[PDB]
Amino acid sequence: KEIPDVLVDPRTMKRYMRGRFLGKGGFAKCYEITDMDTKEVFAGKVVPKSMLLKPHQKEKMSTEIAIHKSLDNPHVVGFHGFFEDDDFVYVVLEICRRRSLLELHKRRKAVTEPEARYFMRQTIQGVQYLHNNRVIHRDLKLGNLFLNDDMDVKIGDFGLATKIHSFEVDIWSLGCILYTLLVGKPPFETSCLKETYIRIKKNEYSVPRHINPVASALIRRMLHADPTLRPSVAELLTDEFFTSGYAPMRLPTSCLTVPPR
Ligand SMILES: Cc1nn(-c2cc(Cl)cc(-c3ccccc3C(N)=O)c2)c2cc(N[C@@H](C)c3ccccc3)ncc12
Repeated sequence: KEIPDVLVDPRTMKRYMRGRFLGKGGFAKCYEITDMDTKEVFAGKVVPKSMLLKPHQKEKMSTEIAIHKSLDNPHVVGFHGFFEDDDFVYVVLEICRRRSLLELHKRRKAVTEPEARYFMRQTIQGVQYLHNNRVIHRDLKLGNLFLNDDMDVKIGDFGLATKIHSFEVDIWSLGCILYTLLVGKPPFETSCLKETYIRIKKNEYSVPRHINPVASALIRRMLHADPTLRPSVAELLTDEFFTSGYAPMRLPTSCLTVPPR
């Protein structure tokens, strides 16, 4: 079943030209779509109705949309309206051309300390907006932290997001991200999936002695066994880690392959 070259919706009555392929997410396929009247570029999520044959699966997508649609923040991926034809459900989203923070990680390994400050700050500022509007992401990872042409972090993928465990699970996820950025490897990384959960439950990680004592102190608190003893989003911004060392306000595109100079 072919995805149409031109994507039109009954509501806005706008035409979207399906351009270059971008990737796939389980059952969804992403394409770079262009508004045929305004020439504005968007990331279009295309999901076939055969993937949502069961009404239960149709719930999770409508819940994700309801949460994402209400969101408006310079650090959250912009929602720009969803629609459907009989074959596919289309979600028009903000385009992030420099991929996610995952592709940067795999290419870079351990990033420099000032970079981590920039990336965490912008991510945490986005997480703050979510938590203020009573939204828990619940699945924060490097792949969800998208990057545009200005290297700005934009949080996306709200497939497990909820609106009101609570807020402190997002703090935990951010602790893993800060670890991975600074160390170069995930804190609970193992080839076996079953092992990873035992690693998480027993809280089995060890920050290598090479990491900044101030940075390791923040990571430990973010990954603390007691969820109530984890720092709040507001407390994260003001931590020594951000205030002590150099923190750039802009990063070059070179950071995708090489350390800044
Ligand atoms: C919003 C939104 N969602 N996606 C999106 C949508 C689906 Cl269905 C799949 C994937 C995806 C494909 C392969 C690996 C990983 C992923 C993933 N991050 O889940 C990504 C976007 C993609 C882009 N830019 C392109 C250049 C890009 C391609 C690959 C990775 C990152 C960015 N910009 C905004 C969005």
